[PDB]
Amino acid sequence: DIVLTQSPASLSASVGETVTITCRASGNIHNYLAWYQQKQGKSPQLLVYYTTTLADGVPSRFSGSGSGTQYSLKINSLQPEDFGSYYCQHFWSTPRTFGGGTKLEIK
Amino acid sequence: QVQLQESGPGLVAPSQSLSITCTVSGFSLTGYGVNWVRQPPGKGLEWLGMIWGDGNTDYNSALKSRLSISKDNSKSQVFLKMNSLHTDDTARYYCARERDFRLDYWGQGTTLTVSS
Amino acid sequence: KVFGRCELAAAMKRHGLDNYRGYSLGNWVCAAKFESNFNTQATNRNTDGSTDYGILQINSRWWCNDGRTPGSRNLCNIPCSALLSSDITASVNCAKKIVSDGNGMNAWVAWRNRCKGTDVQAWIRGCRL
Repeated sequence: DIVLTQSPASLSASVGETVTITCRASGNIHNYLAWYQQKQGKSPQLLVYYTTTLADGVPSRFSGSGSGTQYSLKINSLQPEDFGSYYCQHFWSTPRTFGGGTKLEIK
Repeated sequence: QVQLQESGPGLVAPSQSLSITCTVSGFSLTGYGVNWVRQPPGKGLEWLGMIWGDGNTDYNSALKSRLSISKDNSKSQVFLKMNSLHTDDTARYYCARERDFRLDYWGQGTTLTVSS
Repeated sequence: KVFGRCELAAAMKRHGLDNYRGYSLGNWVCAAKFESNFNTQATNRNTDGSTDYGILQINSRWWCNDGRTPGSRNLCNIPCSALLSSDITASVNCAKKIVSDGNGMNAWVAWRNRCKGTDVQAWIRGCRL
């Protein structure tokens, strides 16, 4: 199956900082990659689909990138409501798999 | 508006089989896939399988033989059935709507514990 | 001209249809399969004087002008004859006008009934693009 290697496992940052989360696929997923944000005690929420597209209502401070096998989620000027966990998921054929997650926490 | 809600047994023994229901509203099950995803306590998201709008199903390779997914378009419900329960199966179970390769709406999830 | 699925996919990606208004490339290839079975010269007269033209079966009452349809709007400002070409540019440009938002693919009943909800990606996997 195509496996995703997400890093870092955890990240400590301050409001106003810019951070980068990465997801590397074991095989070419052809841009079929999404990112979710999960807040403590809530369900995952979609942020970005097809690598660079922002979901409706998602602020432009979030931006996605990648091609072939390496993909990144950049968060510009972190805000208090951006802290929580982040997951990448691929949609190239089946089975689908998720990256291991990145806990983004307050410095 | 779009809504998904899971219902499940809560606690189950190995000798029992497991069925969780996902009732949806605000869209038709014929026009969208519904994915099942789980999250063990303090762990990351795990993909279980899905059922396309057309009824075709796809499963997690390692779990295919213990899993069965079906739906009732008229009751607006999707079902996940699991057998041969392990304690590793304890987790929060979610159903999510798939729209053109992205899970755009998720249910709140239901917690399952696999007892002795 | 009858296209192969990958050849069509490639030309569509090349003309900006991949993720246009949020629609994955698969949707467009699936629509063409069910509308014109990949034929650039497909036509189809409806009871109403309207006739659907080309690879994406674009209507003569609202989008193109065949000059024989009663009360044509011609919203794509193009003659229906051009939509019948090996080169899909004119057809793509008009489809772009038609799909004004993320639900505009409903403009093709075949896509709504035969593609939406299924694995449309299957139409492009294994294709070079």
